[PDB]
Amino acid sequence: IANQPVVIDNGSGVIKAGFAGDQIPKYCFPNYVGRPKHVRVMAGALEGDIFIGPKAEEHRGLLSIRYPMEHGIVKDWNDMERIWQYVYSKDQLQTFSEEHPVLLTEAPLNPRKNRERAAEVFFETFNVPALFISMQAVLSLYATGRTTGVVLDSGDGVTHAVPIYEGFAMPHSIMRIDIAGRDVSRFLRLYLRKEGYDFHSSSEFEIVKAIKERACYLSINPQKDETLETEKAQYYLPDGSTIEIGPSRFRAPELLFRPDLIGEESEGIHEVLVFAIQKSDMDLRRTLFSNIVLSGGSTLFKGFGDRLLSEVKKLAPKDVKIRISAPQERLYSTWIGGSILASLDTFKKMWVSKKEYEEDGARSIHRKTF
Amino acid sequence: IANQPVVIDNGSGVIKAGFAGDQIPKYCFPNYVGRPKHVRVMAGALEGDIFIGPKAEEHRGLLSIRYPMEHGIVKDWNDMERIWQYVYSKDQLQTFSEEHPVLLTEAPLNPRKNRERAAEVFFETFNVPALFISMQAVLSLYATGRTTGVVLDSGDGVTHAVPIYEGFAMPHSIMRIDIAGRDVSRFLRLYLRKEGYDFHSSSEFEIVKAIKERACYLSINPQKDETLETEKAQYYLPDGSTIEIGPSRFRAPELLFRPDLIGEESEGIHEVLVFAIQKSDMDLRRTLFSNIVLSGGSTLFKGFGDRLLSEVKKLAPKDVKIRISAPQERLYSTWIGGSILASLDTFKKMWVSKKEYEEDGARSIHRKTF
Amino acid sequence: LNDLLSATELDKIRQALVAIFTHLRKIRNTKYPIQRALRLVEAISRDL
Amino acid sequence: MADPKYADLPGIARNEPDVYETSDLPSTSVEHIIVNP
Ligand SMILES: Nc1ncnc2c1ncn2[C@@H]1O[C@H](COP(=O)(O)OP(=O)(O)O)[C@@H](O)[C@H]1O
Ligand SMILES: Nc1ncnc2c1ncn2[C@@H]1O[C@H](COP(=O)(O)OP(=O)(O)O)[C@@H](O)[C@H]1O
Repeated sequence: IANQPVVIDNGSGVIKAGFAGDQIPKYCFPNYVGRPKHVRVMAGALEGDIFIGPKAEEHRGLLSIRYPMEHGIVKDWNDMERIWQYVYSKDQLQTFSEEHPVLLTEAPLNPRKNRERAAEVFFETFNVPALFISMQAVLSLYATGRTTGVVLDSGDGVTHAVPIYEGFAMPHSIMRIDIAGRDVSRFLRLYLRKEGYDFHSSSEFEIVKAIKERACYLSINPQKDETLETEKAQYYLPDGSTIEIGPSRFRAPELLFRPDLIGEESEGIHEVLVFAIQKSDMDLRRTLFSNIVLSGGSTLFKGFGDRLLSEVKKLAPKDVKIRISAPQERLYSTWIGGSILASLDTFKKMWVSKKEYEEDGARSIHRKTF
Repeated sequence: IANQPVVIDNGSGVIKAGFAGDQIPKYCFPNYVGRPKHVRVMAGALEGDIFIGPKAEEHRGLLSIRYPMEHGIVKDWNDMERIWQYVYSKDQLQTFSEEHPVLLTEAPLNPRKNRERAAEVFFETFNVPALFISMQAVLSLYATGRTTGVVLDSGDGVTHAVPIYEGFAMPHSIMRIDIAGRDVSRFLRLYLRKEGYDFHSSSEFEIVKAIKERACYLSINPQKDETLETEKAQYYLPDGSTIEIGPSRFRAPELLFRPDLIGEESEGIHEVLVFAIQKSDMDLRRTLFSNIVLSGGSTLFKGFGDRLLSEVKKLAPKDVKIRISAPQERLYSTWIGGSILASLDTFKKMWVSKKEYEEDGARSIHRKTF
Repeated sequence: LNDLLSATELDKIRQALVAIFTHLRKIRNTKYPIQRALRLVEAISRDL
Repeated sequence: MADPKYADLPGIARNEPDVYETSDLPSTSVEHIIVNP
């Protein structure tokens, strides 16, 4: 026995949510809380001091933004409860919580303590009847409806590649990199001070993030493309100010393939990705050549998959046809896939009742992990 | 008490006062000192040797004028005592110094010693049930009904602009120039002897005030009006004589925009206010372009507004719509806002027991004002 | 509380109090005054 | 209103506008196939 569950597609930057069997996440709001810088002695103005969404984005000025979650590992768990309480807002739910099944998201390569504390929240502070969350890549595959695939997510500062054969991942061939657009914008901030500009405020930095997402693409041959002169079509701020560009429009996003240039013993998404592919079956790579699942919204770049095709030619196999799946609802793919799963009578076997948590809890977490 | 606390428009040039709920500061008078200039010998003359009221500003040639306020800050506390006695006159109150709470006004960026000194007098001389003093800027928006906005006052003590975001003040962004119309009158006296006009007396000074507020005006064009061939209109003196005018009628208020001509280093009220805008957030300034509030008696000029608008036009950012208010009562409105504040039951923190002041002192009030 | 309002015998009464206690578990989700909570504790003691 | 209030004191923006203003002015295509033969 249950109610209609809700799929909460936790984007590393923007969390999303929405009831079962639907097509579009009901809510789409980010992951940070602002608190006012200035206080007042005046009587009659606003209250709250904790805002997320249009309230925060509305009056960004005093609300000092702080991202509580880092690579899934959140440190403001209490504030996450407040965030989920905000998910239970009047404008948000007006529903109950201890009487409905739900669905959140889970990326791999994580400490169990996160799931442990999560169960503590939803089953100590809440009394959720049944709830089970699994690997996000399968949800993307649900959106595809394709047995095998190479899913690559793209969070704000989180990325990971997973190959799955008919609903079976490869634990010995799954990789992850701790970065996405987060340090890309931070690196753009670096470029800003490289040519003398600081955008040290939190909101200011998110504005920089929006600028990045607004004007950035991929180049063909980076060192050869460096030989030209960027004309820097200046954009003009909401404040009304000159915005130069530099190589940032193409150089800054390729930091992903130059972690040594940023200071990290890593190689590249496609590099370690194809390495894990090499660790897979001699035969399944053939399937994965056409089964290339693109996911995550950080992927929005001109010639993104095209430069990725160039990367494929860099890591060329022994002449075998390859194909990439590049949909348009890559962020929504996981939410919709969960909605598909949430629209299944198979969750009876795929769930864990709260009574099970009452009986064991931690042991149910360890044993009934997946 | 169940009645009206003492509302005092602590005015720089002209101090006014009245009570809560009322919309008329019942008593208005400048911040001068009226003692005599001669010695009565005849038995049956007028006496008192300390005069306020119209009789004081009647026999100017017989009454020594001594303005006790300096930059909006008095230093002649004895005169303030006598002033408050005149405030307590039968023509005014017939009350006690304990029957009602006292509300006074101020300007920021002042020594706390003033507040100290003040309360010391207010409780050693009076036994006030509750005393409170604050910024008229809050009261100003109360009069406009707004929440945010920047207000620049132009009194004869200090001209200062305050940016306001719903009362959440930005102490690092407030500007305060210590100029007055008094200096413009002095400057006019300079023009007098330039034009050959023998004036040095304190009595003449008020006549110059009448000239200032009546014969002077504002020339919108800065240097185009500087080269205008004057006609030297003649003002018929109240005693019965007549004196020419010249281009000085608009030259003198431009010193407020070019203080360096007198030697005072500043940047002009307009630019100073723009710098205050510059000491803030980015897109919140966009609101302030619409949020423009005028204040102060030293604003009533023929040509004032539009000239100041042109100043703003030169100080304008890149193509941003700007709205500029202009209240009628650029002074009285503050008193009325104080009457509104006094009409509040939420005046809890503001009402302070005298015993509490005995226990701590002005520091206790500093905690409230800070 | 309607269970105690219609309480009949030891088994039903006791188990009703058990269910009452399980509903009393909402303090972690309410933050109600400790003293008022104690008032409720002895109130239930009087009711019992 | 404050009309008699305005009759009492003289500080009213008489015959003057109270508002001044700066006037008006006038995709992810899929099938990135690396056909390697
Ligand atoms: N124009 C754009 N170019 C690149 N990335 C973008 C653009 N617009 C939005 N994004 C990205 O969409 C991504 C959504 O990330 P997130 O919701 O954290 O993904 P995930 O669901 O994989 O965690 C963000 O990382 C943000 O940088
Ligand atoms: N009609 C007027 N025209 C120009 N200036 C005026 C007029 N009336 C008052 N003022 C100016 O107001 C100043 C008096 O300070 P004021 O504005 O009264 O501050 P407060 O009300 O705090 O005393 C004087 O410098 C005087 O020139």
